[PDB]
Amino acid sequence: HMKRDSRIYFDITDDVEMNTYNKSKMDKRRDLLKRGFLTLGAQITQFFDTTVTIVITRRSVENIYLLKDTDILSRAKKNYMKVWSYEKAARFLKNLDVDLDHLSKTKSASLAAPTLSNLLHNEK
Repeated sequence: HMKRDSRIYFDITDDVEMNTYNKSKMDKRRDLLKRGFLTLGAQITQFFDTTVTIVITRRSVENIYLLKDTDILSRAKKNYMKVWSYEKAARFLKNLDVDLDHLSKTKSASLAAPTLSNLLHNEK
């Protein structure tokens, strides 16, 4: 049970470069977050506009001040919407006792991207 009329927009723009497969995986995480919120009674908007209350983004929140005024993240801060990273969004869901792994048919650890850090752990 979430706030009455939460309207969540998922930012579609990235500010990091990544390979095709890693991009696909980020989209899977996005979709998983989406079912999570749908389950809490959120409305997931297709467009960004002034009726949006929460924006969920893969971009640098700390560096929003450096973006153009027309950027949805700028407009979101200006309108006092919450701006969350995927990680913070996931924390929020967990805090409301949503079990993300119960939402998918596939493994939710399958959405981790551990390769490089595993090669570093092994090298060390």
